[PDB]
Amino acid sequence: RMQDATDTVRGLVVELSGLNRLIMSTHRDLEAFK
Amino acid sequence: GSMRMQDATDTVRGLVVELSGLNRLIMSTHRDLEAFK
Amino acid sequence: EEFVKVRKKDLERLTTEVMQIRDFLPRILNGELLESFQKLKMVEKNLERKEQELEQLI
Amino acid sequence: MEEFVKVRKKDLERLTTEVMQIRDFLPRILNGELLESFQKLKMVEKNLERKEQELEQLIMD
Repeated sequence: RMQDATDTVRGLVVELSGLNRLIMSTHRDLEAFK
Repeated sequence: GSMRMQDATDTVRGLVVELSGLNRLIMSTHRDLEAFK
Repeated sequence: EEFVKVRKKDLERLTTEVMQIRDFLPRILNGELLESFQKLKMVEKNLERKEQELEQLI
Repeated sequence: MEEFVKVRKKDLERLTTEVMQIRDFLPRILNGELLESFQKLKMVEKNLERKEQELEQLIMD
């Protein structure tokens, strides 16, 4: 039986989604300063 | 069975390359700031 | 909600790279970047102020 | 052969989307401008220190 790695991938999406929030908020902070 | 799954391995391989390069940028930038501060 | 297949080792590589971003990105992207930009504008204005102050005194 | 695992197609598409957004925006923060700002801050701090020490050593009142 082929293993189902869907839940692993869903966890990576949650992780990268949070990292993208941090990137966007940091970028907008530096954008607003200058 | 008669129906088979699409192989998305090459897509994943491209993502690995993308993220590997982003990690190179993170590590180099972090070390630059580390070396100065 | 169909499935695709991926070589197990390649998905393992992807997980490793994602976890490295998790590990180190917050050690750069934090409040210290904006703080550095703000402090620089503050000290620059204080320098120019004290430069003119010393000029009017000597 | 090397073993396969299976993943719901739509969840892999989401992962791709998130990876590409990092690609798009991370280099617009991580570049030489961060280090340059820290280097510039340390330089002006020393020049302000040396300008305050000149005012402190001056007898003017």
